[PDB]
Amino acid sequence: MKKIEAIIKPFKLDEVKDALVEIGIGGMTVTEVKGFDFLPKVKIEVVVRDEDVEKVVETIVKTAQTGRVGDGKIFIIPVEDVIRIRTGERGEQAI
Amino acid sequence: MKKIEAIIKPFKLDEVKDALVEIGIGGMTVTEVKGFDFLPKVKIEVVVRDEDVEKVVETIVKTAQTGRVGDGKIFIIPVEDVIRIRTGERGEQAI
Amino acid sequence: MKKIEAIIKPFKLDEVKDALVEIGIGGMTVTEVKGFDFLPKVKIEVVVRDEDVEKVVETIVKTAQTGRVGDGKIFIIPVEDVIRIRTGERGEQAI
Ligand SMILES: [Cl-]
Repeated sequence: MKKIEAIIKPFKLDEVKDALVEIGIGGMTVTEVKGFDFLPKVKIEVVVRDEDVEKVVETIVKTAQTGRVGDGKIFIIPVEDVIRIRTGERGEQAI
Repeated sequence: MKKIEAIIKPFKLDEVKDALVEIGIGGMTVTEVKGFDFLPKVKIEVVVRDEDVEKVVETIVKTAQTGRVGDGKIFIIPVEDVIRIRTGERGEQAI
Repeated sequence: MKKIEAIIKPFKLDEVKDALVEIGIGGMTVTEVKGFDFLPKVKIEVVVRDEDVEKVVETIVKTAQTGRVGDGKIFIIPVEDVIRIRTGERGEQAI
């Protein structure tokens, strides 16, 4: 599994959220952040199976891109395990 | 060492914070976030020794669980090093 | 590449931001957080080449330190890839 941390322009949040739901993303965590003068940005985090990382990255790039400076970045970070708090399920069962 | 990133329901913050302090957690970073309509959630991050990860995960699951949808998730992420800003101590000495 | 996550005292943000720009950091993501009673802190995230991690860590420690309790911590987390949303560039080209 991998954590995908994407920092995007605020006005792109609805579009990116909808696109991710479209490709099957079950849950996401969003945080208001600032970056670059510090400009407001939005962080989106999802944790997905290894085989689904590329489709997610492609979807975010295509939906969040404007071609202008400050579009943001995406980091792929390893995750050794995920646990669903409601049930105690782990791994594939927790995503 | 491992980073433990837990996303929980807001009203569970005091209970989870107290439980973690109870099991010996020395420090934690909390962020107001949103997730799933975006509902308010709270992110808690702690970095602990490998041998202490399971006890922390169990404590968070037991204290943050309600059995209802949206209880959240916990991600275990590898950390290659930790540095204490005040002293420059690293590793076990920085936790 | 590595993600560097630093949690510092709020009043140190301008100084740390300037120092990082001074040593060549191209972009950073800042989040208002709380930690330890929860006191306000600021999280700074940068992703850099492996050979630049130590210089960044040293710069943050030197600029953010006060010698007093609560100065914060720095976590070094592996990053398997970085993607620049504007162009689709990855790796060294995306930093
Ligand atoms: Cl992370």
